[PDB]
Amino acid sequence: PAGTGSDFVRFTQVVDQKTLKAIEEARKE
Amino acid sequence: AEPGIDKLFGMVDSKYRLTVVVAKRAQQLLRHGFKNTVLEPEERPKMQTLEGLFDDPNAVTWAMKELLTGRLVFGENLVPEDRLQKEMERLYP
Amino acid sequence: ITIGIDDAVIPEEKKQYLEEADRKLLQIEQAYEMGFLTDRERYDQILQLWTETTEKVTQAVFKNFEENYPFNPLYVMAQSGARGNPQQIRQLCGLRGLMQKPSGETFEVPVRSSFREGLTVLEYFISSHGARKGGADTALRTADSGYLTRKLVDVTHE
Amino acid sequence: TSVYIEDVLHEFSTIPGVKEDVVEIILNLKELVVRFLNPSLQTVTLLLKAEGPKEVKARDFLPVADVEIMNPDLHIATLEEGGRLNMEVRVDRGVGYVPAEKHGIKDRINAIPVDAVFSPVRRVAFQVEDTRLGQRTDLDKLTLRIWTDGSVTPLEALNQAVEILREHLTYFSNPQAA
Amino acid sequence: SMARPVSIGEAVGIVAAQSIGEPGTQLTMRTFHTGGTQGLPRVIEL
Amino acid sequence: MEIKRFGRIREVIPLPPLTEIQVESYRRALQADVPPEKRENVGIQAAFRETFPIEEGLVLDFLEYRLGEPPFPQDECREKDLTYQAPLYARLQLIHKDTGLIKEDEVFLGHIPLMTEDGSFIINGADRVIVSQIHRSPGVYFTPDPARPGRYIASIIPLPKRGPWIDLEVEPNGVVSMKVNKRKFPLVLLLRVLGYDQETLARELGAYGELVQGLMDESVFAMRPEEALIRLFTLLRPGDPPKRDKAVAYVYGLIADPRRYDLGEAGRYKAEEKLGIRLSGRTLARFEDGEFKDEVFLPTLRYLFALTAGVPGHEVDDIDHLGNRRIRTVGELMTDQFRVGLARLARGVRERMLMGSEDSLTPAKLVNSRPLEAAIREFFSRSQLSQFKDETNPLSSLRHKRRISALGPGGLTRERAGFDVRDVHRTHYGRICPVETPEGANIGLITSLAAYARVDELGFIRTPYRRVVGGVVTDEVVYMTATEEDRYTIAQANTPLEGNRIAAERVVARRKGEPVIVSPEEVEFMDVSPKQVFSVNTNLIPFLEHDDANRALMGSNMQTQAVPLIRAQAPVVMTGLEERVVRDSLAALYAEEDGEVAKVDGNRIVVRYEDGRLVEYPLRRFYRSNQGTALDQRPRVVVGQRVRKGDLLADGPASENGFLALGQNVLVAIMPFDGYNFEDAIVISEELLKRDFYTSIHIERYEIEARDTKLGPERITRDIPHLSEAALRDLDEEGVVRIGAEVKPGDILVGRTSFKDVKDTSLRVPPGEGGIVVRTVRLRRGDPGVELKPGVREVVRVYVAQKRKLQVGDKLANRHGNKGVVAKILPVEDMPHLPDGTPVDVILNPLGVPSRMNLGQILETHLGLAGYFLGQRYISPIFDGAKEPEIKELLAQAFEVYFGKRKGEGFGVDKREVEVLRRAEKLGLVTPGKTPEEQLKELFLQGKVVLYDGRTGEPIEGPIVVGQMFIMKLYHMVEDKMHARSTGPYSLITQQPLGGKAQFGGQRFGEMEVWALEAYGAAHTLQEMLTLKSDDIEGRNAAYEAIIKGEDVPEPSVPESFRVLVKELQALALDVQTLDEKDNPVDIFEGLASK
Amino acid sequence: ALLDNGRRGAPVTNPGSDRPLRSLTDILSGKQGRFRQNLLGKRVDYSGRSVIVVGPQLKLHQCGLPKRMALELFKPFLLKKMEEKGIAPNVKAARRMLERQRDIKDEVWDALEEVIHGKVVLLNRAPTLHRLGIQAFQPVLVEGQSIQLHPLVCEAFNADFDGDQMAVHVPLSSFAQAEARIQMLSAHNLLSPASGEPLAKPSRDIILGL
DNA sequence: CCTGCATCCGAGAGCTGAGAACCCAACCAT
DNA sequence: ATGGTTGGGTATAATGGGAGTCGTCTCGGATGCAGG
Ligand SMILES: Nc1nc2c(ncn2[C@@H]2O[C@H](COP(=O)(O)OP(=O)(O)OP(=O)(O)OP(=O)(O)OC[C@H]3O[C@@H](n4cnc5c(N)ncnc54)[C@H](O)[C@@H]3O)[C@@H](O)[C@H]2O)c(=O)[nH]1
Ligand SMILES: Nc1ccn([C@@H]2O[C@H](COP(=O)(O)CP(=O)(O)OP(=O)(O)O)[C@@H](O)[C@H]2O)c(=O)n1
Ligand SMILES: [Mg+2]
Ligand SMILES: [Mg+2]
Ligand SMILES: [Mg+2]
Repeated sequence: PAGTGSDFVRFTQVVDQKTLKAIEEARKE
Repeated sequence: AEPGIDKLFGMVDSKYRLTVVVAKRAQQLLRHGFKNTVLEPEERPKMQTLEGLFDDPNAVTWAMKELLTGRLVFGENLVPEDRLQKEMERLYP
Repeated sequence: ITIGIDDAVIPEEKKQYLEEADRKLLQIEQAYEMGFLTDRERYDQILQLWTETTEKVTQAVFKNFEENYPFNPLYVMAQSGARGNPQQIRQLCGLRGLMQKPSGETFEVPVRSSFREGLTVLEYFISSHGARKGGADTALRTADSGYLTRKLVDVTHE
Repeated sequence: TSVYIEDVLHEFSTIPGVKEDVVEIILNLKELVVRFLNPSLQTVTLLLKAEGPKEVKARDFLPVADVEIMNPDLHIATLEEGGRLNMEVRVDRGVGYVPAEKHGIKDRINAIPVDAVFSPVRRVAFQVEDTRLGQRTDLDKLTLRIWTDGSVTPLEALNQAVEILREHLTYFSNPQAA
Repeated sequence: SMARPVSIGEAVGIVAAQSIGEPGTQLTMRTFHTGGTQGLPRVIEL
Repeated sequence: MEIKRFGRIREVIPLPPLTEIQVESYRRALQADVPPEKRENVGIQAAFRETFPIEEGLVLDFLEYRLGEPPFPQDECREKDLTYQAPLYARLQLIHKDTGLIKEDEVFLGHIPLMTEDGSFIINGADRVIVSQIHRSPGVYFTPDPARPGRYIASIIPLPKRGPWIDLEVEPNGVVSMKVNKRKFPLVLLLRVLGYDQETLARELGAYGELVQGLMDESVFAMRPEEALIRLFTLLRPGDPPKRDKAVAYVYGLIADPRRYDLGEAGRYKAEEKLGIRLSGRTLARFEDGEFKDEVFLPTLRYLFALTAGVPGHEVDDIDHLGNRRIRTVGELMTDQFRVGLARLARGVRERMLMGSEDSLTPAKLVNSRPLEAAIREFFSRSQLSQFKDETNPLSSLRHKRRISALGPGGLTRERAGFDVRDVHRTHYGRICPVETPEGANIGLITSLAAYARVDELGFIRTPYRRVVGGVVTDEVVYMTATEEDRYTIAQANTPLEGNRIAAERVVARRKGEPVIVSPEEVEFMDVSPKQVFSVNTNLIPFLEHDDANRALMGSNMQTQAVPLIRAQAPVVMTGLEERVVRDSLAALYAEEDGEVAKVDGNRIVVRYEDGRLVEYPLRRFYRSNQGTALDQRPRVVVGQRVRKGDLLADGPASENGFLALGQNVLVAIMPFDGYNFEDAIVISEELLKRDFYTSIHIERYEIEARDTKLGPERITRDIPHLSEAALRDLDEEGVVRIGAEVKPGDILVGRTSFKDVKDTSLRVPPGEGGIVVRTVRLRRGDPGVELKPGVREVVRVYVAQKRKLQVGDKLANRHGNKGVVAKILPVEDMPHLPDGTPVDVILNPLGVPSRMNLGQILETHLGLAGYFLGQRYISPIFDGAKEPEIKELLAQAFEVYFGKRKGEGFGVDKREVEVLRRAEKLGLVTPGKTPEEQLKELFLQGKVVLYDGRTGEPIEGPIVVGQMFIMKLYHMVEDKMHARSTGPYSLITQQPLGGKAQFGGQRFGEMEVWALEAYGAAHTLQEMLTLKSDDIEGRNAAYEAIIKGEDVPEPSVPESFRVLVKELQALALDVQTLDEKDNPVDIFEGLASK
Repeated sequence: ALLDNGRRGAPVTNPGSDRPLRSLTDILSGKQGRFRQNLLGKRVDYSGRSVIVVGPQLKLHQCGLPKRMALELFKPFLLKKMEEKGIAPNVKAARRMLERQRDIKDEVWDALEEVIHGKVVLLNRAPTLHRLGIQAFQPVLVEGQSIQLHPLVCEAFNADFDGDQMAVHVPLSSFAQAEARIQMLSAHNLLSPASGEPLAKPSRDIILGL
């Protein structure tokens, strides 16, 4: 539980702009 | 030193968060065969061999360069992981 | 940059500094041979005289280096921080000084020769005590320090 | 560049009737100076056959056309009564220093490759002295001193060096854009 | 090591232990020169 | 080259034989060649005389022993893996007490290993050395009480494992109490057993005051000595019935039995000299007429009381004084083990005597010899003092034979030894070298005998001194112990003399180790030579007086690790001891008598002596030493040459014309070079490699065995399935590689097939190894002298040789403690060169000098420059040799040669030389107002020359120290250390990678590496190290498959070591259970352990 | 004796020896026990060691790695690369080719150069007194058998060149490589964690020349 | 009855590399 | 049906063992002893 294994940082997500919008387009439905 | 390391260190509140983001982006790039990149062909990392210039096979370099471009969004609870994975398969077979 | 035997410049004042010391010693012996001094005080005065003489020799060596040979290799190395400290330079040029017996007490006669002049057999054997003691110090204290580091890791790892 | 000795399988052995072992014999042979009279010639194989008791030198090599030994007095081996020496020595042209593990030249199965030091120049010095010419002062006078082993004369080596330097200076004549 | 505020998640206990222990291993009472309650024992006592 | 030698001290006596500490000791212990009637009572004869006679009636009495001839020679023992030994026979007599029937028999008791001529042993085919052990001498000692000032403690100490230490102390109540076997009890009862009355104690101890009054006790005294004996027994053995005879036997065995208690001869001498008495035997008390009589107890009580009362003439004892510490050599240790074996033999003999028909009992039948072989073999194979002999070079073996160890059985422990026993004592002067000791945890515990020192018959080291009478130094030499040395005033060896009279009013001297200044009349003895203060290795360092002791230690140790070279040279500057070193190592060959050389060969020399007797010396050629170095002897004579007695015939390894040759003389420049000599790194020229300088030969031995298995025997053969002839090329028709074949990693050496219908179990070249096959040995069952292990049909050995050149990563060192790895090999045109075109060979960084304080290398470099231009070599003895003015004169001659060479040919001073001279004029190195030639000579006399840079041709802006240096190649070579592993064998239990390069193991990631990874916050890297790379079996399998298929490595699992921990905790009846977030059990065993 | 040998009285020993038998507690505890020898530290795969020499021409983020060392350390990636190319038809053939020294060719070295592009390795010198005893470097393939070390990291490693040896480790996954390149790279660690003062700084010859 | 004060026992003590009775008869296994 | 393996028997009288270990030093807790 330290560094990259810390709960403060290890759940971070990363995604581009293309995928992010269409995931909302699915939620917008 | 890695190029633009100060910029990357300043883009996050914790350096370990930067490491996590870079590693996850590299995994995403490796899974889809570099088809999901946000780099345009002229910014693609290149490697020099006897045969000629080719794409850089190292995914961590790709992820770091993409983070420099600033077209990637990172944070907490952005998208449920299952939906992200399904969409990643659908967009990139 | 190079090192030759002549680069360990021996100041002239050192000789004077020794001869003057050989004066004071006589006085001390007289002050003990007639009765105005005990044994402990005589030992302490001899030791203090020799340590002050060693300090004077060190000062003379470095003053000579600064005034006459500012580009001397040993002086340049010591001043720039590349290698060496004043004590080692003095041992090379001026004199080694007092040595300690294995029990921990100082000898009465010092090593008045530098490493350039060459030591005698007796002086070499006298210094062997301190050399061996330093080696043993390293060997048997590094373990205690490593133990302390492990204890600190097991108390602060969380 | 290569040596073959009869009834000898490797370099770490001895020959009966011979004072020196193979390692020392090869060390002696590395000092042999051979002059090729024909520029087109690339390799030669010298044959030596001797029987004790004698002092085998470089002059005992069998004569070969267009090949000269510049140091015939070089001592090779000492043989006692009953000792025999049968050698085939392969000598090549080349440049620089090539270790045996690099070229690995063997003619027969039992041949021993030898480290090759091809350079015929032993020593080079040059001296710059003060000179002048009328009103000009602080001018240079250059003196090159060359010691070779006799296979190539100092003048020939100097000419080849000048040719090499000129050829390398030629290379600055084809600009390319980056 | 970075001249900036510490990042959340840094294992500062291990860093502190190493920082205290490293100088004691070598430079405390390295080669001593025989020339003309203290040191490590005092630190361990404390 | 002409040899010039310095020094004015003339040595009266030569060095003693340097290996006599081993050879003489073992000869005295064995006494093999002495006729039995004149054998002394030492050695194994003493063991026989002490164990015998055996009484229990029947009596067995010892008469004599003899040693037969060895069954096999030394070379056969080395080749066939046998022990070089001699059979031991004992002549015994069985005697009936009443009948007088005599049965005489010669009994075979077994084999005793034989020491070779050089002083080593051949045990199971391996060369071994027994290291001498230093320990506290037996006797009576008096020490201050640490708890209570003014009180003293008396100690009686016997030989190790030959009795208990006995303590005497005056308690605060005044009652004297003696501790034995951890039992305080009053000594008065023992005094009563010894037969002492009130009056006797009062008369003998009346002077000393109240201590005797406090000792007195009437209750003990009123009793008879028998009652005191029983009371003592029941106090010492609570619970045991107090039988009179049982108590008598116990007390007799405790202090009075010569077969159990034994103060040595040294202990007897110490007791006699300390207590001022004469001892009848070697035990504390005598048993005669059914009564005990005292020998030591009253004198030690008297000394203790007189010490406590402050009577003059009684002092405390220094525990580390060399008069109180003694040396057990190989002979004494072997004799002790022999005595233990003889005790077992006698015990078995008594057991068999008390059994069986007395009429059918013969001497041969009673003796079972097996425990004797057990003891001797265990000593010579398993004792820590028995060590694998170090034979990197002859000096290595010579150093190993003169080692003194405080460790071993009955010695100190490495981890708990304090400063007191590791310190240089003042009595070490002339007996133990103060310099040569190993750095690390063994500092001060392993030391070396001084050059002139000799261990006496009692085990005390003695050193020689010249007798001086009336201020006149004589040639009489007296060898003295530390105790005898303490009584005199001893002058230094460098005391100036005119003829042999002390020509100095003030003389530096030692009195009990204290330096003093005395008048010549007060001088009693003089040192023989400075050489006697240091060991053999330290005596080979020229200008030692200009070196710091630590770097002198480093150089003395590193001289042992030097590797023999094919073109080895003796040093340009020597101390004058190399010839004796090479002679005493038995490495070279010398003429026995005057004669003429008849035959010279690479492996044989026939010499015709004046007596018409022809002697043939075979030459040892290309023999693998214990450390892999090749030792060969090369002839140095021709047919018809006249040889006098002692003349050299053949050079041994690391020898040049009878001088020790551990390295090469190279031209060095002391200057920085582009950072390639950064922090002790070394830069060398390719020209060294061109002339085969620093080239060594090394031999490796590979073993394979064909044995018997239950599923079918293994067979060495050429017929192996499933390989092409490209892998089968070099193996001969018997399946063994042919001599002369070059082998590379992966090549087959010996082919072997094992039943599975057969599979390949051949012997191949390990990675990073190879060379030329030079030897092959095949041993089968049944050949004479071969003793194979059961089940093993045959063994094949292959010896493969390599010729190693100097490469980047190899370690070089000089004799003054400067060491470094080669970091760059430059081409000849890039090296700095002299104005005449001569390039240097080595560039050394000056930054290693100022802090290490080893100025001897600089003076050696100056003298080497002088010798290089004058073409001569120098002998410079330590502390008495070349000084600066002599070196300046030699350099003046060298400069006249060096500049006349350039002047005769018509050359002046170079322009670059003029610019360097102007810069040096700024630096203050040359005096302004002189011609360029004068200033060049000025620089030369300081050991500096103008040097040109090979890259540019411009000079270095300052003059540079240039000269000849002797540098050796060390056995630490990068070829033997480079190792890497991807995957390989795993351990049986922990399922973790194996360790070591030989096992193709992996590096250990220990606790501190884990701490570093944690401090970096690299959680995932650490988890990979813990699981995917070490002991997560499914994890590592999946990781390898994923990498081979191009995917990313999967998530790790629980390591197998944790499962092992859980299983071992269950074995201790502890329920360790892993729980989930709801405290429900989680099965980490996948269900394989659930019923 | 089974649970805790050598606690009360004489420990149980095997006949013919004086060595005490190793009980369960002896297995569990001590410097040689399970906890300290197999759980808090392990031997690992993909590791090597060699002598170090000065690398004055290297950059701060680079280390000189021997060619054969790199061949053994990156063997699985190399097998994948050669199978992808036409060097070998399949992985087994590539392994058979790489198991014999004389069976190695020229193109495999180019494949190896392709494999390690951008990757880093971990260099470690014992004793690891602080965290800067392990550092990440980009490997430059060199000839010979010695690791080449940058002059400016020697003070952090407390390393010199009189016989020192170092260990090399290869982080495998993307996470491990990212951690090594971002957090443990030598060029990213210039100040001391203990004092905040520069630790990678000119020393010895560099100071002398300046 | 409390307290302090020697006394005894147990648990530590850096990292990496390498190195000795014999015989006779019944009885399961394969 | 054979070896290999296992159980039983011996009769003058015998009646409590034997190696060993003495050169660490501190530190902390448990404890028995002395005083009041
Ligand atoms: N962490 C660490 N680093 C060390 C150590 N000691 C040296 N270094 C480094 O190594 C450089 C060269 O040091 P050295 O110039 O001293 O050379 P060396 O390799 O140590 O060899 P030796 O001179 O000891 O020769 P040997 O024949 O006696 O070696 C055989 C005998 O040595 C001892 N021994 C040999 N090898 C090792 C080793 N790896 N570890 C521990 N003991 C070793 C041992 O007792 C063995 O039984 C130094 O600068 C340091 O960076 C150490 O203790 N720990
Ligand atoms: N047991 C050991 C012995 C050594 N080492 C390591 O080796 C280095 C050099 O010790 P060293 O004695 O080889 C030389 P150094 O003190 O630097 O030399 P100088 O004063 O003569 O110039 C130490 O600083 C430790 O990092 C270790 O970890 N464990
Ligand atoms: Mg060492
Ligand atoms: Mg070092
Ligand atoms: Mg250093």
